[PDB]
Amino acid sequence: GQALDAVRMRLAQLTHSLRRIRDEMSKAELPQWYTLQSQLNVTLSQLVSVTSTLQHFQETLDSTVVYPLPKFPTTSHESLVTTLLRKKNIPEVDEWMKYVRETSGVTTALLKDEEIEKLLQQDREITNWARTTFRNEYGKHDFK
Amino acid sequence: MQPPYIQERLKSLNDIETQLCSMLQEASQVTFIFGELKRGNESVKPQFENHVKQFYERLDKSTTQLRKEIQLLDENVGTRLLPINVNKKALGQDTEKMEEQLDLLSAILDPSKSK
Repeated sequence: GQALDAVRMRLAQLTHSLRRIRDEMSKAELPQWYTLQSQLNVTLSQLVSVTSTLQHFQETLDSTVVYPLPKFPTTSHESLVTTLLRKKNIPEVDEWMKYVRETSGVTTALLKDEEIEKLLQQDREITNWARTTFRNEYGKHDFK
Repeated sequence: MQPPYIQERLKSLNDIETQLCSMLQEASQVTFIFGELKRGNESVKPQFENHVKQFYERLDKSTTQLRKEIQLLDENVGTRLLPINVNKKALGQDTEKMEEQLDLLSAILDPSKSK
């Protein structure tokens, strides 16, 4: 419950920041650019913190089993229950996902040790080489 | 026109922002090339080292020369362009507007020069 409580408070403050940026964008007059940048950066880093904390406590969230209250009446609140207990993406995200699979050529249910595995090994090395090259370039010139 | 020193100072500054523009452009090409390098054609791999090296050397010496320009802002106080007092022009407007008027009178006084 502690992990979900932290999840709750952080998500609540994130929603509060979203409400903030909303009611300062809803004005007919746009404020100064700098205030918009500050709000954007704060809210966006807060979203990063949300993602990181959600990532930290995956096990507590997975262990929890959802069950309706005995006192909660489903006969009158079935619409509210079905609003919360359904969780599919917006279609423009699933069609974006399908277009991304098609554009990249990636598909992840039949892959085996032949050509794609030699390509996978031949990719690791470019990253390491580029990292070392830029470390060398940084070391070449004194930046202090 | 402005005295000598200011002209090369503005030329150096203009060179500074042109170098900054070149740095931005080279950042654009290096970002471009890294994309196809990640796509996995190795032909343009040698060009990557050259682009990175030129990008870094363009980033460094530009900032270095802008360091010299701010030293020159501090160091040129009352210096190189030494003071001069030979009548000060805010007053001496009375003197050029004396001289030229009499010149006009001369042109009026001589009827052979009014042609």
